[PDB]
Amino acid sequence: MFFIKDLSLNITLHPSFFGPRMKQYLKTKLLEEVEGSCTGKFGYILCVLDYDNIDIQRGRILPTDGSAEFNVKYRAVVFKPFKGEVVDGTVVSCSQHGFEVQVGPMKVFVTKHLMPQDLTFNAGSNPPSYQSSEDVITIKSRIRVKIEGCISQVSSIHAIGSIKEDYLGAI
Amino acid sequence: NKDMCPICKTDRYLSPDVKFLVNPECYHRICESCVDRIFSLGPAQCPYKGCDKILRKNKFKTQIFDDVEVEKEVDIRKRVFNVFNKTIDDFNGDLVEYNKYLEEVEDIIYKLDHGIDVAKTEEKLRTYEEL
Amino acid sequence: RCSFEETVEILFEAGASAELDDCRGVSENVILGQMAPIGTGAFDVMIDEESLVKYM
Amino acid sequence: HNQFECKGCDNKIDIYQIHIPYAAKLLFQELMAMNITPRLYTDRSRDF
Amino acid sequence: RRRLKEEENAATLQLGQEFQLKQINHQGEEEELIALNLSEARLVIKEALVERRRAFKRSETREKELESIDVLLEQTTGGNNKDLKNTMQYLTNFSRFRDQETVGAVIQLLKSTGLHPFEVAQLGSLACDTADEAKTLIPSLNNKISDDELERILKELSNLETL
Amino acid sequence: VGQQYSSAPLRTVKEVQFGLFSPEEVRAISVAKIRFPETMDETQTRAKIGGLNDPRLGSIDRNLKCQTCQEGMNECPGHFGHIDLAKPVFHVGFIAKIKKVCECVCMHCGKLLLDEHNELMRQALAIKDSKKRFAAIWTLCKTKMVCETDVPSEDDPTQLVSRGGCGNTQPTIRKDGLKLVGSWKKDDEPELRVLSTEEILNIFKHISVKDFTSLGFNEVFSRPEWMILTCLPVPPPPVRPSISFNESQRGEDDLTFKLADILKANISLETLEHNGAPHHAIEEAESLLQFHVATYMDNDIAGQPQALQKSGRPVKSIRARLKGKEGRI
Amino acid sequence: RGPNLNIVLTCPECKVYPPKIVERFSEGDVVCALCGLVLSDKLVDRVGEASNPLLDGNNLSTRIGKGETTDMRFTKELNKAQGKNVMDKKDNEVQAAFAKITMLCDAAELPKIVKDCAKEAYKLCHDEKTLKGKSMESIMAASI
Amino acid sequence: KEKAIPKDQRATTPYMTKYERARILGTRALQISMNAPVFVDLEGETDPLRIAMKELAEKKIPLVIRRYLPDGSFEDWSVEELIVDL
Amino acid sequence: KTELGPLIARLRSDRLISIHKQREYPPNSKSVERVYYYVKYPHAIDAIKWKVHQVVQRLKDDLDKNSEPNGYMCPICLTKYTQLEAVQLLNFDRTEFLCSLCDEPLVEDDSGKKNKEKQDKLNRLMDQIQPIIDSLKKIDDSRIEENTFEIALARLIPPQNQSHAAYTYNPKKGSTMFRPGDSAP
Ligand SMILES: [Zn+2]
Ligand SMILES: [Zn+2]
Ligand SMILES: [Zn+2]
Ligand SMILES: [Zn+2]
Ligand SMILES: [Zn+2]
Ligand SMILES: [Zn+2]
Repeated sequence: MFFIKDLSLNITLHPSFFGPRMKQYLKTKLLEEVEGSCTGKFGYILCVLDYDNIDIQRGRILPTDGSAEFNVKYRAVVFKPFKGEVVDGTVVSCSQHGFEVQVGPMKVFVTKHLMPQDLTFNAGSNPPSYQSSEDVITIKSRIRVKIEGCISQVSSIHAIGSIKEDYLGAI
Repeated sequence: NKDMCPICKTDRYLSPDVKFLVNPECYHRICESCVDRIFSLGPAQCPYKGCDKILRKNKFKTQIFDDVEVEKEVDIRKRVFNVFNKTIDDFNGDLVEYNKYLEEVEDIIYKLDHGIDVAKTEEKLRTYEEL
Repeated sequence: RCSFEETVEILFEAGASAELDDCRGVSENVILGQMAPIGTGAFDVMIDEESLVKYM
Repeated sequence: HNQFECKGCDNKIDIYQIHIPYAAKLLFQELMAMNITPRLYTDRSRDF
Repeated sequence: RRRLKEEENAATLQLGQEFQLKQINHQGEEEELIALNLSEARLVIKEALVERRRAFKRSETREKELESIDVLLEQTTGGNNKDLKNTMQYLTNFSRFRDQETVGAVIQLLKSTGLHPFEVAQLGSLACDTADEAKTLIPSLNNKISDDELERILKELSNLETL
Repeated sequence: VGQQYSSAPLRTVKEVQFGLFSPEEVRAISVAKIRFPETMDETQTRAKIGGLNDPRLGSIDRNLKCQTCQEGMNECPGHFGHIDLAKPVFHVGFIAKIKKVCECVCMHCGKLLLDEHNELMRQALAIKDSKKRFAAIWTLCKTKMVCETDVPSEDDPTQLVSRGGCGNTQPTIRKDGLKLVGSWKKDDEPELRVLSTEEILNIFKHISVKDFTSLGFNEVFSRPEWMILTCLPVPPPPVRPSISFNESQRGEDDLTFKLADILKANISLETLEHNGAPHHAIEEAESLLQFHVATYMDNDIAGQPQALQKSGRPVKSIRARLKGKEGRI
Repeated sequence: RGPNLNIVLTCPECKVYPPKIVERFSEGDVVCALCGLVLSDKLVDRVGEASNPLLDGNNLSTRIGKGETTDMRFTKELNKAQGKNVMDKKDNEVQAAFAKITMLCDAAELPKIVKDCAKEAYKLCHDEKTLKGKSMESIMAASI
Repeated sequence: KEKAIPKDQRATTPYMTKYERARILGTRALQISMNAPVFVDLEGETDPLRIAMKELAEKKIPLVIRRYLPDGSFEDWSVEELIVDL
Repeated sequence: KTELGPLIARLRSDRLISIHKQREYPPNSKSVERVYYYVKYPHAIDAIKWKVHQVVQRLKDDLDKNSEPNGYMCPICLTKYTQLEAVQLLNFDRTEFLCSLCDEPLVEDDSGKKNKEKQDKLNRLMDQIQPIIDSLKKIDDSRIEENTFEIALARLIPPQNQSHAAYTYNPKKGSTMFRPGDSAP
């Protein structure tokens, strides 16, 4: 799911950027260090809203580093996974252990034990795919996956989903 | 089968906090603890010797009457009454035809409950629901 | 207090009574290897955005 | 792998790093063996 | 100051500590959690991208639209935009409401239920045909809205579906 | 080279909170359970799994990684173990504190001997600082030798107001060696018996939250029950490095010598109490375990023997390493 | 049959394996001999006692003795209690033999080396099925 | 921010202290050694410390000194407005 | 003694048998501190009740645990990894799960086929322990008075014609001492 949150970050500027347009550098550093990043507490930070109205506080010179630490308050769009949520995605990779479903900037891996008994791995087909009488699952296919578990690391998030429940799987 | 789960044999004595539940699909009793561990992942065959009908966790409910057989009649009555519902004014106060209609509606329920003609009765019920 | 005398005895009493140390003194900071709030450490030096833009 | 974890606290997103002399780290561990808990914290609980 | 020492679950509407119903913004004014559906998020993100492009400059079928977003994304975004590229591609290939008017109607439609921001967003993000599908796909809906209202809502939602 | 780049935020320490490990916490912090008093396997090639020098507790060799964090000697800070003692053992540095707390509260129900109904106590409970407040309570409570199930009402001394009590006469507690001995005054010579550590642990756990807060303890960071040691944390190898003179002879730190002794005494007690082991024999083993633990944390105990190595010199304890002009501080 | 847990110092820039490594103990650095890149810094070079894991194996024991201030009651009891250790009894027999063999060698004015050889021989040949019906004197005398 | 005393009620000394001067020169000198832009025309100087001293004399150091009070409150004094008389 | 020790010791740890120590003073010989063994029904009934519940609970937890996904194991370091944890360690090729310490392909864990076995074990336990549960129900209906060395002595049947142990209780007069667990309602 996509959320709008008010987040804060402690950005560090090298002394080489102490110039009249240092604020522009500060705004830049936010873009290439926040946008596209993954945080276990807020999820994938995708885009920053009101980029022209980012609140910048007074910077503090580090004792020995010589850089300045600025507390930046900004509004951004964050995609956070939660267990028990249902999302849609497209299969990108297939393997014996299971296939990975791409949902936004996150990849959900579905294990065989979480799949219906009917589906069976078929490595003879190129590309390898899971073949069932009702439907066939392969890369680029549309699958409705229910997130079964999520592990949030300081800089990475991985989740496991299932398609065994009713109204799941191929759409 | 007195005060304990038939599957896990959790009696009220050793677990006063446990609670019982039933599923309308097969009317098979199962405690809350068994339901979570067996059906949390998804639909599966009923954990009974001789039951192979798939069921969903969300369909579980709690018994109202102490008799299993009576529960079957009411459950079928609820679905039947949602379509077979006509008042006295529906026939302009003519009780002669209303009584016959009431008997026919009750007759359908009786046949369904005892499975006299499941195939034919179900088709007629399905056909009438559209109209 | 432990830095002067009876190091272990003082620390044991701190553990039992759950003493809170604010590390405002020189001795606390020396142990933790951080600037003490003395002399050149009794203040923080910040950036002057208003002055910095005008100096160009 | 850029992964942190504190067994017992079951957290992976609330980790901080501090720079202390190795003697300080040894002292705290020695106190830990003596059943004393030196708890290093960043945010102050109470005002001056 | 005691410090020392509920698992997150979408079904129970327990999103954790940082995603509580009551949120605090940068200005200190209390606000409700802002959750966006797939279509609303796409417009919100795309709205910011065009605004950023305008600032730098001063100082349709699915296929053609996808290319426009891809070229727009690269021009208005910096490096390491791999995650953004996947998001925009995913959003365009899974969006059901294209223009503001459709989304505006959607927002004006679902807010009548008074449901939680999480569950209401899910209803507008997942294509479900029957009330039972909505109940199982989003377990939070159980014992929250009668099937009569849910059935009508689903029918109306599918009515205003472009293409 | 220095430390490798990390992603966690860099922040300075602004506060230090002291306390005691709970038996639950020490088990959670630990990464491996120590059960064997040896340091090397029968082949003397690799460290034994589950021994004192367990690879999971860390590594002190430049050429060996830590099995837990998979980091070198200069990056692994060490990981703690834990030993489940057969019986609870007093903390050598808290026996004086334990004795004061025992006299303050009843030894049968864990309630303060003196309640708020006493004018003198009201003054004592009004003291802000814990240290002086604790001293005030001890001076008053130590002199009461009865639980006073019924206490006079504060409004007047005519009627008695019921108070939570049991009517059991409290004993006069004196410290003998590393054990607490309590004597009960009869209604000829007074009755005497040894207060078991298990009894002390049981009583301290009954003290109410409000009861021991009046004694200066913290409900969340330090409780009287946590003074009695049930699970002993094991410091990692860095705290007790293995030195070498010619690098062909392996030497062990003084702490490892005591840790091996503690485990050997611990295992011996478990086997004894498991089968047979009449009461006097077990008590001898219990005293041995208490002595080993106390000397491990402090080898300078008045009136008690000192642990001497085969070389005959006194064993260096953790207390000794911290105190003095050459200590850590 | 176990985890590797092995560290090898190789120069990323030179990529030569095995590498030429010089340990600058005076400067406390490990530096590649070809390019000079430092691979490890802060190199390391009474609190413990040495033991021989050839005559005693793995046996950590500490005696109990009088201190600067002690009562005979506590000292006597602990030694009495320490004696009744079931686990330590097995290794006491080996230590007892080491005591007797020393006395015999000491009374023979033999060099320390001879004593070391005899002590190790007894331990290696002790606790064997073949040496089960032979007097301990024969074992010790033969070992010497 | 109740701990930021308004500029109109600052009660601290308007003279730079010896400790303040030492850190300002050291802090600014450290930055210059990291190729920080110099805001003063140099007539020939290589030692960063000397360059920092020149900036302080001409009041061209873009730094603000945050003086901390014993109660946690603080006052912000610009380097330019601080009188360097010692 | 070496055979009575383990039996008494184990029957004492589980609290199925209580111990009582007292000073007995024979008139025509040196005295001795005697040890008497008895049963405290309220305590013994509680010990069995908790243990019966604990044994069933462990099987119930194991039955629930087995229903959870199997997981993975590493042959070399013998480290267990859950399904959620394994997903963050697979190789870039997205073909096999790679260990962190060993960097070697993982091997699926066992217990997949035990799902029926654990349920079967639980069924046997309840059926076998059925007599205990029925007895407890009847025990709950009635109220049992706590037993004491003196109270239990009322039903004594002397073992031997001339027993050196004097089966009598002689509490000391004016004894303010209270021992742990030596007092009963
Ligand atoms: Zn059950
Ligand atoms: Zn069934
Ligand atoms: Zn480590
Ligand atoms: Zn009492
Ligand atoms: Zn090189
Ligand atoms: Zn491995």
